[PDB]
Amino acid sequence: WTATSGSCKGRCFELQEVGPPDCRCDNLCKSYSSCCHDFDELCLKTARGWECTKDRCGEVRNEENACHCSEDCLSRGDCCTNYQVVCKGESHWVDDDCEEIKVPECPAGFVRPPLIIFSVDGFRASYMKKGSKVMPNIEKLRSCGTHAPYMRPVYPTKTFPNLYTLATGLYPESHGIVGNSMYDPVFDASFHLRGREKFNHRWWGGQPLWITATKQGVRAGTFFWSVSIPHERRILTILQWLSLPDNERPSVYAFYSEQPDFSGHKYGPFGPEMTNPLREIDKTVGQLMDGLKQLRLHRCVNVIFVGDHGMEDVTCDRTEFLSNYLTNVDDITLVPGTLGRIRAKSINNSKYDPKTIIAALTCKKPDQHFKPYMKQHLPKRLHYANNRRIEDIHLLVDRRWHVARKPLDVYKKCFFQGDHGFDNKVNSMQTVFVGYGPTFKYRTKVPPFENIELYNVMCDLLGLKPAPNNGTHGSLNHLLRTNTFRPTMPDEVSRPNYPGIMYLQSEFDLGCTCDDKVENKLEELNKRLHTKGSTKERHLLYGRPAVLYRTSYDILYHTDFESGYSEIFLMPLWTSYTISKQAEVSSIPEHLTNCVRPDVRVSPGFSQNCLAYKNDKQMSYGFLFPPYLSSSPEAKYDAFLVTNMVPMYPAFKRVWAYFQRVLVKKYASERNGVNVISGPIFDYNYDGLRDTEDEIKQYVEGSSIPVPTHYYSIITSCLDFTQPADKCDGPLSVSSFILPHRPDNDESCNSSEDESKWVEELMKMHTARVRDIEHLTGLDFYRKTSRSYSEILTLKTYLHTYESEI
Ligand SMILES: *[C@@H]1O[C@H](CO)[C@@H](O[C@@H]2O[C@H](CO)[C@@H](O[C@@H]3O[C@H](CO[C@H]4O[C@H](CO)[C@@H](O)[C@H](O[C@H]5O[C@H](CO)[C@@H](O)[C@H](O)[C@@H]5O[C@H]5O[C@H](CO)[C@@H](O)[C@H](O)[C@@H]5O)[C@@H]4O)[C@@H](O)[C@H](O[C@H]4O[C@H](CO)[C@@H](O)[C@H](O)[C@@H]4O[C@H]4O[C@H](CO)[C@@H](O)[C@H](O)[C@@H]4O)[C@@H]3O)[C@H](O)[C@H]2NC(C)=O)[C@H](O)[C@H]1NC(C)=O
Ligand SMILES: [Ca+2]
Ligand SMILES: [Cl-]
Ligand SMILES: [K+]
Ligand code: NA
Ligand code: NA
Ligand code: NA
Ligand SMILES: [Zn+2]
Repeated sequence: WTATSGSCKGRCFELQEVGPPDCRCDNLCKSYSSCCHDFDELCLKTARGWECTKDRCGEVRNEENACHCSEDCLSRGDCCTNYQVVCKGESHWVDDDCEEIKVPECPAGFVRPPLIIFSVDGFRASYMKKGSKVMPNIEKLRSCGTHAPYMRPVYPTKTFPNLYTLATGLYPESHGIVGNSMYDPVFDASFHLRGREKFNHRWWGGQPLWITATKQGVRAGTFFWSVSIPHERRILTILQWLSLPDNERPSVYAFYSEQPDFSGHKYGPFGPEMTNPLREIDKTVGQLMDGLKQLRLHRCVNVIFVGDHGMEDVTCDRTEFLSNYLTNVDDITLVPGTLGRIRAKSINNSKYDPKTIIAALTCKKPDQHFKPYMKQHLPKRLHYANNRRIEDIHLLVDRRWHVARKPLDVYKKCFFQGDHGFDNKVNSMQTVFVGYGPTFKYRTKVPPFENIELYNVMCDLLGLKPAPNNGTHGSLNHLLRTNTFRPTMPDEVSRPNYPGIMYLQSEFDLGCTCDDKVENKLEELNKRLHTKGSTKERHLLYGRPAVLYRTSYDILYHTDFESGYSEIFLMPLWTSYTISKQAEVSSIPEHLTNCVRPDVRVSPGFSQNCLAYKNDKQMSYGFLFPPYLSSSPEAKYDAFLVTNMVPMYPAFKRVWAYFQRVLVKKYASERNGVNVISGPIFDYNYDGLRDTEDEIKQYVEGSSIPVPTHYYSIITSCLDFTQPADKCDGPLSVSSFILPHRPDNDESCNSSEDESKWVEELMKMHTARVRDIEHLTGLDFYRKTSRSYSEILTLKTYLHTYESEI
């Protein structure tokens, strides 16, 4: 109940909300159907419009007006934003040359530069260039401030998951807003765009920026605006808040625009009807900057112009229907559209089986425009699995397409020409970032980055300590003039052992054989030096990775590679090697085809054994340092050590072998040498974090050899490719992947063909950031370079996307 019989007199857009049955006057009251009777009359005045005119200059205050042009309005803080231009001969902010803002130039009583977040829905990265003629204010923010060519949203590329990621620094799987529509099975409750349940606090996890601010004594303007409040009124309210006394005035503010997303759905991303929404947005920015200028705040406030996601061309005809694949269509519930999430319609139906649903949806039609996954098999870069609200069965939908259950859904519920929600590496989904103000850099372009990074920077701008989040704090220090965050590298938790020769060949009963009993102090002194680490500077270019958890492991040196070998998991945590541009691929000799050799440095008890592989009819093995890339026939024997061996399904061996035989040499050729670090990953609970030993769900049959869920590789070289990878004086370049370790290649519909036709496509899909690998392995890479640590954090957050240029 709301007894709407109180009054909003003096309370218009009050900052502290009042609990019922007192009526509300806050900027969200409309949405709860709870405003005081006089809310519209008092708080939503429109009389005379939004702009001063020559005749209004000097006028007598008439409180009925939407904004004012009287002499007192500056002190009242409620002039129309164009007051000083019309009545005082000032220029519009957009007409003034830009001038570096080296320090905040704030009125007395401002304790810190305010932050204003200007968020625009559906603002596709390419609008900055393509719409530049009609967005002069935005273009000025962009060229004078700090900007990225694009900012990567999170998956799914929907509005609420992205706005709440902006606010929290968390992946949707952690913050809990995993789509625009959701079912939570613990609550037995549904979340929808339309309705009331979405305001229940239990949906919203983590700690959004306005709560972070408040808890640390920094006052926040309310972030949320009712759809019916006109943009001009939103701006005037923020400007009025900025005129409050010091003890009452917020330091952080947000504006939200429903455009261009609203018209983009209707007309598609580049429909001719899209020019006007882009003009109108620019005009709103203009009003803000003019109003800031009037208040002497245009060189004091930090302004962020940021989108939530882009917009793609999508029409009714481009829909895949599950009724064309499944006979059992009415026993499922589908969350439809630019992604698919499937669960059983009834938890009482015992005949429901996810495995037969997946099979019925896998590679069934020539150019099928969606791909089914169990959520734990989705590309790890999406970080989209660790939440009970995300259904076990997921469909990744091709850009430009929708998926739906039955045709009746699409014609009984063409309208739209645009939509979003696709894979967050898709170019059309990319959105914008511009920072302008004293704390941002001047005329500076920065590389694209992910929106999970912004929360940390917004905390930096306000002097706040960020709640724990998925940003890598420091990785965006290069956007900032001051207020950088200077982290220290994590401390190593486990120091390695350096074992020497401690076991005789006959102490090993592993069931392994090798044709290697073929026999010199010239080369005997040489091989001892290699085993002591004489070549380690060539193969370990950035220092050994640090182990950030408690475990027992050994460093093993070889001519061609160095490894950190886990006595607990019985395989390397990492293997590091360098392949120069000049290196040559050899084959595995015939006499060595099935060779596995005990490692005399590592006890039989801490070794894999070949018999388990023989007995395990499903599981085979591969090597982390590949025999193909051995530097010499003698060095090749090191590659067959039992300590270089890892469990691999034969289906996966196809992938791994092509990567090691073909692609590594190819990258060395193209990149002028590469350094490779490869290893296993164990994430059986799909939380994106390293499993402890007691979390492992699968072993090589009859043994304690744990089966990885994924294999990673990190491929590093010189950004200036005129220098070889092993002699690089400047910035690095990296690409990585986290390949799913799967017993079939069902994911790749063309896998019956030669590996040159499908393997690279699979690897591109499973591209990753080094940071993703860090979370998954508890390792910390790039510990010894000549680069600044912030630069290295930026490198670690880099994602190679394989999309063409924006
Ligand atoms: C991205 O960044 C985020 C933030 O840093 C990382 O997420 C953190 O990861 C931690 C490790 O997984 C996790 O720590 C756990 O917290 C438990 C208490 O957490 C509550 O309080 C915090 C603090 O306010 C709060 O944030 C949590 O909120 C979560 O849950 C609520 C309600 O469900 C949601 O509204 C909210 O959205 C959020 O959900 C997300 O996280 C949970 C897990 O907490 C997931 O289940 C969800 O799907 C969703 O993703 C909580 O309200 C604490 O109890 C845990 O401790 C248990 O486990 C440890 C293991 O070391 C053990 O030592 C303890 O004894 C304890 O075990 C006992 O309980 C077990 C489970 O019941 C049981 O099996 C045992 O037998 C024991 O009895 C643990 O410390 C931290 O909470 C989250 N934080 C957030 C915000 O998600 C994330 O990992 C980063 N991602 C990547 C890839 O890097
Ligand atoms: Ca895990
Ligand atoms: Cl959704
Ligand atoms: K086998
Ligand atoms: Na053998
Ligand atoms: Na032998
Ligand atoms: Na296949
Ligand atoms: Zn939209």
